[PDB]
Amino acid sequence: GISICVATDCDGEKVNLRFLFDAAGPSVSRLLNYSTTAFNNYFRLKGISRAFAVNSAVVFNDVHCTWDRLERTTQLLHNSQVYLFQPDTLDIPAAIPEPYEGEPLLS
Amino acid sequence: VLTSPVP
Ligand code: NA
Ligand code: NA
Repeated sequence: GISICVATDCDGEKVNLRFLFDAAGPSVSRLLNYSTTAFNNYFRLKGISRAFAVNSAVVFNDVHCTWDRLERTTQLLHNSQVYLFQPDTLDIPAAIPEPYEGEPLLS
Repeated sequence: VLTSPVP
């Protein structure tokens, strides 16, 4: 099983979700669709009326300690941390917390 | 551990 974490900004606080995939893994587009569904449901749970959407994605690179643009599925290694930027959002750097399980939010 | 990135 491959574990990918995906984080984003929610009204100034960082929210982190973990997704578990088969040993093969996700493709970037699939990971983005799952993330969009999960964070829209999260926003609804928290009482936020605006929709969640991704306009840019990055993935943390362990070897260089930098955030790389997320473009290819080969970038999605085990225990990867993804960050999703949103439109119409003031994104101030803050600590990314331990993840919740993302699967209950997939509906 | 990780701080979120800036665009
Ligand atoms: Na990585
Ligand atoms: Na943005």
